[PDB]
Amino acid sequence: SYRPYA
Amino acid sequence: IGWRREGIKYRRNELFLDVLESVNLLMSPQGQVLSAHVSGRVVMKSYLSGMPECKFGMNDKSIAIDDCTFHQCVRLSRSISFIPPDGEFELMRYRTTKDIILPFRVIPLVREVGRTKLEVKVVIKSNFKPSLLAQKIEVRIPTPLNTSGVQVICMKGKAKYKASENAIVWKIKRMAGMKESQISAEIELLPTNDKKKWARPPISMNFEVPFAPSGLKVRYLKVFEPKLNYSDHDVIKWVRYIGRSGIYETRC
Repeated sequence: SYRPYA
Repeated sequence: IGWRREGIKYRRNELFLDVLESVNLLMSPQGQVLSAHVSGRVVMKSYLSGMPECKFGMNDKSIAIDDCTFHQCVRLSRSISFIPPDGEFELMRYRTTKDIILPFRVIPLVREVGRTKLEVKVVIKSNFKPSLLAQKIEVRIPTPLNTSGVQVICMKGKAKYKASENAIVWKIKRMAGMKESQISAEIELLPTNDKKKWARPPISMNFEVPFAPSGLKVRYLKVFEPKLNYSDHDVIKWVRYIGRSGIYETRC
């Protein structure tokens, strides 16, 4: 559900 | 560059990646895989200042891609390299067959009882990390045309017999990795044309999972713009995976 990748 | 204008600016420089895959299966009653494949596409949503040089890298030699086309903006050869259009677009399309994770195993059992009843038990097992939830789960079990009525018991979810569609439909809102669930049904038969053997069609499933069944996984997305005064570390980056059933048939 959108995971920090930054 | 006829897909992106030259003076674009954003206080908050952010992109979003979506890896979207459909996973397809045909399995024998034994448990042999007769056929399996994945179709996938990567979609990007970019709100980035200037005209930036992005480089996209996944574990691509680590799993095995059988073929793939790309967007105009991609310069060929390897890691992928491009100046993206602004907003939302399709970066690549691809297919994969070797080494597929199959999120669900379906184990059917069927017994005849004279000419009057069928007994059916179906077990689903989930096959992925327990920290993750599948959702939107349907199990469809087909019934004969001489079906007079149907009883089911199921400890998880809800199931109705749908007489128009000649099928039992079992629905589950969510279910976690490495678990087991079962349904039982008793199918009451009308008498019939004697030398009509039932051609038992497959049990089929629908689901959505938050990983790529292909094994694919994002390893870097790097942004570089040399004229302007933001670096890579300034960009806010996000990934998600959405893996969904295609054809997912298990023969009884």
